[PDB]
Amino acid sequence: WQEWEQKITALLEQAQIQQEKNEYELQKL
Amino acid sequence: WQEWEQKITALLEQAQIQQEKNEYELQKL
Amino acid sequence: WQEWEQKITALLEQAQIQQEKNEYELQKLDK
Amino acid sequence: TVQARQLLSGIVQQQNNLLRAIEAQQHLLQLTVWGIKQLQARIL
Amino acid sequence: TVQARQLLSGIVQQQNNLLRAIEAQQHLLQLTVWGIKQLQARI
Amino acid sequence: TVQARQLLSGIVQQQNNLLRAIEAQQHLLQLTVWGIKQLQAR
Repeated sequence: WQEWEQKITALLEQAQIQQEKNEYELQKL
Repeated sequence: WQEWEQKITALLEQAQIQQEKNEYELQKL
Repeated sequence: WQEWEQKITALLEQAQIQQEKNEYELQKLDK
Repeated sequence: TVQARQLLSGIVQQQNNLLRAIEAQQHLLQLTVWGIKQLQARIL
Repeated sequence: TVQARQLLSGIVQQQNNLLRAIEAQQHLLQLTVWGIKQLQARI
Repeated sequence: TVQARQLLSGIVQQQNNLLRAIEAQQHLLQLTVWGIKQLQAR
């Protein structure tokens, strides 16, 4: 139970980081 | 509760609009 | 309800297949 | 180019798979929501 | 490829749509965990 | 063709990130469904 809440937190942080990167790459293009 | 469901649905509405768009632009390519 | 479990597992499996497809096609475009 | 077009088609497809998975999860989440509220009435 | 750059922009935008939706789903999901947690502590 | 390549890679990566997040949420969601049906019996 505690396992999944903590895994989700890490997964959301990585998706937020990748979203920022993709949006930076989008504008440079 | 109900307004977090209101927030969620609204975000899925706009994702549905964007999906139809992206499918159109893909066919045009 | 079960059906919702049934629908979600099917959609996730299909997303899993498609994800592999896309990464394989991405590797192909790279190399 | 031919590879990129097939990839782009799979990307748009993936977006549709993820969207539908989130929508189904939202219906399940709503069922659990009412299951809690009923339990909250029954014991609180 | 003005067409291609618009499609890519719509894809990236949709991925932000989806990320925000599952972030909102998570906050509601956390409430249901706690609600259940409250009930099971009672029984 | 480096610009488009790394953007496409980032998009594919983000689709895996969202899929993994949704899969982890499904596990938690099913665990809540389990807690429900156990409480409904007691």
